[PDB]
Amino acid sequence: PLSPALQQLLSLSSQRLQLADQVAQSKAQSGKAVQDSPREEQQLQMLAGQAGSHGVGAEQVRLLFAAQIEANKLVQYRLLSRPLPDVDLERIRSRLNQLNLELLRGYAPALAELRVDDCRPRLNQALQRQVRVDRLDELHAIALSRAAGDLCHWAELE
Amino acid sequence: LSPALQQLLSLSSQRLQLADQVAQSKAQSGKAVQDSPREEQQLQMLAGQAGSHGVGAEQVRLLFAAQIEANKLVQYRLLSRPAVDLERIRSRLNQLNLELLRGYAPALAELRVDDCRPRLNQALQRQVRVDRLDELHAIALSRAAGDLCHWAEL
Repeated sequence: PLSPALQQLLSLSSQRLQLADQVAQSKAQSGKAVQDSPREEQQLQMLAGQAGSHGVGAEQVRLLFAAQIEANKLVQYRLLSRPLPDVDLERIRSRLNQLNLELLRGYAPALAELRVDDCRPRLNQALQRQVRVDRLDELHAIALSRAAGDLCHWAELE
Repeated sequence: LSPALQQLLSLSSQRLQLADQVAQSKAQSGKAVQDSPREEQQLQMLAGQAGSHGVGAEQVRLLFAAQIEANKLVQYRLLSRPAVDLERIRSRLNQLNLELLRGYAPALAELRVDDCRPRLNQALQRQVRVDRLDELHAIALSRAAGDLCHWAEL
C-alpha cells in the first residue's frame, strides 16, 4: 500500500537531520555542547503548545520532536568524535523552524496512515525509500530510523 | 592510554552490545523501544546514588540518559532493517550500570584536561578497534560518550 503522508514526514525528517552536519561545524568552533537539556525542554514545550492547531495531541508532538532532536544529536556526536571533513546559525534556525512547521502540518495525516495492521512493514519500506532518494550514508540512515522512533505506537495513542 | 576513561567506554560498549538482544525481544513482543516512565525511574534510581560514588546527581543523569539513548538508536536501526531472556538481559544491564557508576568519578578526573576531545576521540576509536565494533555500534558508542568533556567540568 501507499503511505504518502508517512513518506512526506520522512522526507522532512531527512532534511532536518541533514542540518546536523552544519550544527556540528558550528559547535566545533563555539565550544558549545551538543546537548542543552533546558533548551531542548523549552523547544518541546513550545512545539507541544502548537499541537491543537494541527489536529494532534501534545504528547504525540513531544514524542515526535524528542526523536527529531535525538536524531540530530546522534549525528552531531558522531561527527565531533571523528576528524571533520572541513556556518550561519540564524539561517540554520530559520530552516529548522520551517521544517518543524511542515512536520506539524503533516503529522495528523501520517499518524492516520500508521493506524493499520502492517505499520512496521510500511515504516521500514518508507525509511529505505527515503535513504535511497536522499542518498543517505550509514550515519544519516541510522539517524533517520532514530527520527521515526516509535511512530507505530504513537499512532495508537489518541 | 587514559585508563579510567577507557574502561568507562568499554563498559559502554558492553552495554550497547546488549541492544541487539533487546531489539530481538521487542521484535517478538511488540513492545515499544522507548518506555518513558521506565527510563525516568531508572535515572532517578541512579542519580540518587551520586553522592556515594563521588559525583553529582546531574552528572549521573546525563551519563545514563546518553547510555539509554545509545541503546535506543541501535534498537531502532535493527528493527528498521531485516529467543531472548529479557529478565536476564535487564539483569546484565543493571550490573553494567553499577560498574559505570563506580567507574565514573575516575573517568571524569581524566577528562578535566585541556585536550579533552582529542583524548576522548582516541579512546573511542581504540574501543571500536579492540571490540571490532561495526559502524552502527561505533556510532552508538560515540552517542554514549555524549558531552562527557562538558560534564567533567560541572
